[PDB]
Amino acid sequence: GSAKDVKFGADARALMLQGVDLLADAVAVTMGPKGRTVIIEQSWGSPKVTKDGVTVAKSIDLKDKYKNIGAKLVQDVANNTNEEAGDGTTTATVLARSIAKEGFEKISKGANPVEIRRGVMLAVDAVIAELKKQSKPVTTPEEIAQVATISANGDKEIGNIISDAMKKVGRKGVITVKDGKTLNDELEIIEGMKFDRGYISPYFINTSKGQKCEFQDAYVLLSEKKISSIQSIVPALEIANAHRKPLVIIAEDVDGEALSTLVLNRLKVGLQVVAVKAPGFGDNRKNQLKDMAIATGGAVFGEEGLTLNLEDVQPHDLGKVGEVIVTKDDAMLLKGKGDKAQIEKRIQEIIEQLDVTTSEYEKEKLNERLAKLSDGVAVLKVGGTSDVEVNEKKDRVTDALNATRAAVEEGIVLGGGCALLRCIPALDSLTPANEDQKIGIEIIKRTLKIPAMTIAKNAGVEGSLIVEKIMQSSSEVGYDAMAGDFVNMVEKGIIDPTKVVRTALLDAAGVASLLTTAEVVVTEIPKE
Amino acid sequence: GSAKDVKFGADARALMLQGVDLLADAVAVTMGPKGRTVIIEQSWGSPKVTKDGVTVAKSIDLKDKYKNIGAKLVQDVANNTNEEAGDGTTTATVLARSIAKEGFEKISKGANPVEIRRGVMLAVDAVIAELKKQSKPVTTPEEIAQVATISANGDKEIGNIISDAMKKVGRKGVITVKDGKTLNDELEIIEGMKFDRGYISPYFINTSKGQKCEFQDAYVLLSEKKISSIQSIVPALEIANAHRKPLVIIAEDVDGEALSTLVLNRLKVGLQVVAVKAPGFGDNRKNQLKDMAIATGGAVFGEEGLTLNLEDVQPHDLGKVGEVIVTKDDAMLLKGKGDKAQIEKRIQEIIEQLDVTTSEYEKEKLNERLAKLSDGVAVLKVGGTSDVEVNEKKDRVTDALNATRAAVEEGIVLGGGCALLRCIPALDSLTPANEDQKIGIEIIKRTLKIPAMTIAKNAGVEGSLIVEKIMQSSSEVGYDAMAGDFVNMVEKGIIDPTKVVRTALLDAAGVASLLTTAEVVVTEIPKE
Amino acid sequence: GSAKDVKFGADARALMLQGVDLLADAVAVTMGPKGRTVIIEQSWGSPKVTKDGVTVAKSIDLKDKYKNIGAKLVQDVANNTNEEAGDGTTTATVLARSIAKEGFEKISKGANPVEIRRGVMLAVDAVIAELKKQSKPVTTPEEIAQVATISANGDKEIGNIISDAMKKVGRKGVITVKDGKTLNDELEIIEGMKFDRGYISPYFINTSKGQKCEFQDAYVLLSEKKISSIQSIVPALEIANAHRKPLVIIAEDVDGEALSTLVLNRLKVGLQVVAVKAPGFGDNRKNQLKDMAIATGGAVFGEEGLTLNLEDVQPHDLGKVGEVIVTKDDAMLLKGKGDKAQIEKRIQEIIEQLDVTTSEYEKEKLNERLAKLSDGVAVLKVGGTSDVEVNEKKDRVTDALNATRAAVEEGIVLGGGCALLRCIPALDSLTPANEDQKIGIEIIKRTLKIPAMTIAKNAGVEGSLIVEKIMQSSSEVGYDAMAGDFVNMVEKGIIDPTKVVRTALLDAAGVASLLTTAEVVVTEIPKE
Ligand SMILES: Nc1ncnc2c1ncn2[C@@H]1O[C@H](COP(=O)(O)OP(=O)(O)O)[C@@H](O)[C@H]1O
Ligand SMILES: Nc1ncnc2c1ncn2[C@@H]1O[C@H](COP(=O)(O)OP(=O)(O)O)[C@@H](O)[C@H]1O
Ligand SMILES: Nc1ncnc2c1ncn2[C@@H]1O[C@H](COP(=O)(O)OP(=O)(O)O)[C@@H](O)[C@H]1O
Ligand code: BEF
Ligand code: BEF
Ligand code: BEF
Ligand SMILES: [K+]
Ligand SMILES: [K+]
Ligand SMILES: [K+]
Ligand SMILES: [Mg+2]
Ligand SMILES: [Mg+2]
Ligand SMILES: [Mg+2]
Repeated sequence: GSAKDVKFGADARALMLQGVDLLADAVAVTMGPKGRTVIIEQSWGSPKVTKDGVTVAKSIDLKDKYKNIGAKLVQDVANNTNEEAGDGTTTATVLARSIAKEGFEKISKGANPVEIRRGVMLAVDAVIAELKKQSKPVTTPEEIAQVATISANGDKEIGNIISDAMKKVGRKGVITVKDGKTLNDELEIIEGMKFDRGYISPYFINTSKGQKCEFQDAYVLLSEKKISSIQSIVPALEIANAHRKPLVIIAEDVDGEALSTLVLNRLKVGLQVVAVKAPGFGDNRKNQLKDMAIATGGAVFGEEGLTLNLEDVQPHDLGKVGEVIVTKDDAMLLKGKGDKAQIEKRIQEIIEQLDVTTSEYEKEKLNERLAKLSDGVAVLKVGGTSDVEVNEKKDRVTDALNATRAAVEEGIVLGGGCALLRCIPALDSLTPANEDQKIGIEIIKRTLKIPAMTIAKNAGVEGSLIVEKIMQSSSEVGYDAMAGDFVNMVEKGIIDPTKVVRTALLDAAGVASLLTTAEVVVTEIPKE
Repeated sequence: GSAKDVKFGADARALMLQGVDLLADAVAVTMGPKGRTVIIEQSWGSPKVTKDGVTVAKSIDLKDKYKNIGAKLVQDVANNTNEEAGDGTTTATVLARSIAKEGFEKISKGANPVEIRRGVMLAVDAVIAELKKQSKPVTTPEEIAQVATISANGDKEIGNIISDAMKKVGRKGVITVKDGKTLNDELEIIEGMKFDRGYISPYFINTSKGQKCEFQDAYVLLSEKKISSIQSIVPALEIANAHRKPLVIIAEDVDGEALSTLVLNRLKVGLQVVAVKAPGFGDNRKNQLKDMAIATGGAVFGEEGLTLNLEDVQPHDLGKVGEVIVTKDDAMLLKGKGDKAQIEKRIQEIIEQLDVTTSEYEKEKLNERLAKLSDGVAVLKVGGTSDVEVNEKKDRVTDALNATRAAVEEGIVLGGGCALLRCIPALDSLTPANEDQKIGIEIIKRTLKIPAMTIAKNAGVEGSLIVEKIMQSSSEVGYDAMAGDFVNMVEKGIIDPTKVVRTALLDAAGVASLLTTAEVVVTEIPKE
Repeated sequence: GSAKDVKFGADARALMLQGVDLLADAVAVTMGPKGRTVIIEQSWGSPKVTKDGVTVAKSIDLKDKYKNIGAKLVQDVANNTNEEAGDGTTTATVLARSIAKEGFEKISKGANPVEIRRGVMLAVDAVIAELKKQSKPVTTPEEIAQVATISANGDKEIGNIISDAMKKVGRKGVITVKDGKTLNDELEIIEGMKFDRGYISPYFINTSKGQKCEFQDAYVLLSEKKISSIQSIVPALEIANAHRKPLVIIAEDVDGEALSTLVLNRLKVGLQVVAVKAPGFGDNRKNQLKDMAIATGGAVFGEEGLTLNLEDVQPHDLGKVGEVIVTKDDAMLLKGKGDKAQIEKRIQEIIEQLDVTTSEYEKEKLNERLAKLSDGVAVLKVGGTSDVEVNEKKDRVTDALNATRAAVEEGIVLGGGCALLRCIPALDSLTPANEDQKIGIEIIKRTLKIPAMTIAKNAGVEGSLIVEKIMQSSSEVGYDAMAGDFVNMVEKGIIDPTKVVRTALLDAAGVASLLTTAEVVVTEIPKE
């Protein structure tokens, strides 16, 4: 339907190389402890000052169609590396550019690009095997702090904050990051169960400070359906008054009749009672209701399974909470007097439901519920002066969290790009099946030095000399670019998650090797 | 999706410097007592003649994308300074331009911009600590008048007006500014409770002048619900007639039946009675109703809590007001015979609700209600001939109010920019961790002289010589630019709110240091 | 969002001065008795030939943004002068141009424009005080005729017409101006009460000429509600027939049943009765109904206050009118037999409601009702041949009316611009606080000669020489430009309202002084 432009041979390869080098030159200035930032113009408001590889990559589009194709492929590399590992986007970008450039000149009339790509994949598999062999697990929280600091552009405070959060909530807890209105970063831990549903009427407040409702050793009644009937809520009030204990009513909604009854009773006779809307809007609402039922110890009234009617409420059907506070925006429950066996079984059920399928939203909810049941969640308020600074620090903190999670899951290797450098001798033991596989192995061997050279170059020193000295040094000595000297990497804490390195290398090679097999390019003619 | 233009290194930095210099040159002519005004064309009507830094900054947009980026960053600086402190926008703008300019040449191949930024923040923290140490609190109203006069471009009348308003309403009262139709500024004080709800029917007027309804020692009946039934209003009239006292009915609305009853009775038997709509349209209506119930002393009929029906009204359920007037637009209640303990408890509840959360609208309503309860509010009618003069004087008056509030909250320091100048020796005691931190400290030290130099330059004298003489002077002697001589600031009343200075410096540094770390710029190609 | 063009220093000032000079040169040719007219093209129909300063000013817009800014400021001057005083728009325009031009060259590197503006305002205040001191009140109608003649471009007929109208309706009566279909101006006076509501059915006509309904000593029944029921109108007819007197039914509408009854009775038995719709469409309808009830003497049936039902009508509930005529378009009531005390009290109430607030419409209605009650209303039919001539004469007549009202309210001073000239010695007694205030005082002193110079220049003589001779003349001798010779102003009747002069000077100085403080001008780039 649309007329096309077709380009053959070396011209199209040169145009793709131009586009790829432009994108990777823009990205590569954000690599290493001495890397600089990139300012991307935002059409609506203030420009974004960022040091993230994938953010810079995704914001670059070129007018020329062939350079646009190269840019799109590099963007695919960066996006895959970001979505799989969460870090090492610039490393993947520079590796992709290096592989593409090295493979482009190796293409000749007699060369076989497909076999070159096969050899490249074979060499990458060997390098990944060596990386897995030479990695070591993470044991002490000091290594966690070191990994977080390295991934956060050498910020000690962020590393300490993340290490403290992981110590307090567990190495596989739920940690979230959001902007803070203050100057310095803050960490808060939410324990027990707390949901963003406040009290309905401003008449249950019985506190001097905070204008909240605080109860200790309180009854809890959970209703899956709404509360409107007089006889649907009176017997619970009778039980609470007879036992002389405060009562909480958590439901979808308390209707006007029951609201009037509760408010009138609390104002006249001083009956300690409060009402809270049920968190969640779908099946998650029912799951959370069952979760607080198990945690406090009781039953859900109005469930489709048993249909426990509210009229036949019993004193043993009400949960016991050690301390509950509810304010205008959210309510929390602490010290639920529930049996530990049922809580453990519910936790096992949640972890089992975490391992049946994925929907990009159900895993998050399951993790949230599990954290609320076991150890609570952690929230990081990222401080700053203006919006751009806060956004940049937030991106750095998210990168640090992703890298720390990867290091926990898989382990650590030498930082600074030396982990790939130590894998070069592993490539000397490979036997290519033919000349093209030899070419691919040589391409990967040459590419393995790219991250260290780029890191050294951003520091202002000659990358090749630093790489050569690293190779001629011991099996552990590496180069500290921030200090600018040859030091002990593991002692100085310059370490990287092995998952990030292997993922970046794998994705970059997988895309670049396929890219280097092109001979003919068809593009849409730029009519507009 | 949109093709981009990518610029590397010094060219993009030069373009940002051009944009920042243009915006800050436009803004900086509005600095000091001898600064001049800027005319901004308005698309709809008359142009705006303004001397406000943020107003000039936000109205400047540039065609070139990189100059636009620099302008947007400086606009962010000015906007943050305006929203946080309310004054010192031009100071923040000139500081931001100076920091960006000084940091741009310091960027080199071997320089580390991130460490330079870290050193800049360290130096700014030290300067802020010194500023906090050397500030002093505000004690006498004379200092309030001096601060208001300085912030209002040396206008004695505005300073005296603001000082009188704060004396008669309290240093933390509710003072608002609105345009006046006369030539000179006026100050009006509203005491007691007064809301913009006039009488419904023009038949309760019983005054010779003003065509209002005037009562003394009057009963007050407050109904949250509408008044329509005959039986819902008759017993209150019976109580009023038996006690032979005037009666006010404040409610959402008095319906036609009850209006007919009240009006016809008042016309026939001369029953002193008036009807007023309840102020507020949401929960604020209920809060205000409860507030006047506590102030006058009584109860709200029809509340959802107790549901005090109007049929069972008692003589002790009606509030007593010493003197109440109501006219076509608003009604005023004075001398409510309410118990002081309940009023104090309500005030405590208001101030507690002021300190739970923020919504940018609830704080204003809470402050309004608290002022109506305790001391009333003040309104400043800014006079003038045309609209442009009134707008300019209104901007100056708002700046004076913001500066006076900041001075009350935090304290005062030497004016004329010497407060930052005296902090230069504090920077000599800082030890940089490396060379880049030393560069950042030097940048901040050089930037600290910018406000005084700009103020002197706008006066027509050489800024550098004046700054040098100030540094070589005593620890207190400063330069009066309006008089143009070296004098005593604290004696002459040239003082500045320390909050304004510290906020402007902090925001300007925080944005400019981040800006000076750019190496690559991606902008949208100007297709249209 | 929109790219801006920013101009600094002398260039922007020069462009704004160019725009101001263009607009004021266009306006200033319409000044003095020998001034000429300006033709403004109307997009829809015939062009407007006008001699009004504000009409010429408001119709001028310039393509260049800076010249447009200057034109907008001069338009603000002219509009404020027109809306406040009603005359002296050209004087204000020329004063504004002179002040802006004089202040623009006084701006230098060392000058302080704000202090110059302060000195200008001080000098203007002194001049206004002198003008108020030297003015004299208006006592005789001859001065009224002189003022109207001077303000109407020296037209004796218009002055005599306005003087006669003010003699016959009072110096503060209601006089309106509307176009006439004849050649010469006419003055019509409406006495008593007359409203534009004619008889409904063409069956009550009982006159030989005019096809109206003429009655003497007639009963009047006023109903706020509609008349539809048979029993709602029969008893009034019984009373009228028993007393054998004509009857008028003034109501919102006489519906089909009652209208048919009235028509049938009047046609068969010759019952003298007529029906008229109530004037007004809102609360004004009720106010007018009450006013006719008070003037005639009676009550309004169906009012929401007392609800006087029409069934219980009494002979003392019907007003008595000496003569009532009603035609196809309007009805007139004369010689209402109402008690003078109630009429006086209603008049006092109307003047009191005139002094509570303003809504730009309610004052007009109150004045109309007061005039209808007390003395009547005057209407001026402005005659002419074509539409343009009628519009020009209408503009001149409105200017004369505004000037005469101002002279009545405040007083008169010497005309021809000598009133400002005599105020120059008052400026010699002012002591400036500094050099800039001295410059402002000199600017005002130089500007004070502009109106007389412009008036002389339009006459074809040298303005400077005429002004100089005026200054060296006596304290009363002035220059008649129309006669072109030096005479006695008060004897020759060349006088001006002091309010017009002071308002024009104040507004022009206030806007121009603010304009002369600009250093930077920011405009929107002309994209389209
Ligand atoms: N002080 C240091 N000395 C040497 N290498 C470092 C130092 N700090 C960080 N690095 C290395 O630099 C890399 C950080 O690059 P980064 O900007 O995170 O790019 P990416 O996000 O693509 O990993 C890490 O792989 C780390 O090994
Ligand atoms: N008479 C004076 N002599 C010396 N300095 C002054 C004088 N009046 C004001 N200043 C200084 O000038 C500054 C006023 O600048 P301003 O136009 O308010 O800019 P901003 O609104 O950004 O503070 C204040 O910081 C004050 O210290
Ligand atoms: N015969 C005359 N001799 C001298 N001055 C006159 C004469 N007639 C009018 N003037 C002066 O000319 C002015 C009239 O100008 P006009 O066209 O009304 O401009 P504006 O509408 O701005 O007042 C008046 O101020 C009056 O004093
Ligand atoms: F470039 Be990654 F996001 F650290
Ligand atoms: F520049 Be600020 F608003 F005084
Ligand atoms: F110019 Be004015 F309307 F006489
Ligand atoms: K990066
Ligand atoms: K300013
Ligand atoms: K004119
Ligand atoms: Mg990283
Ligand atoms: Mg200020
Ligand atoms: Mg005139």
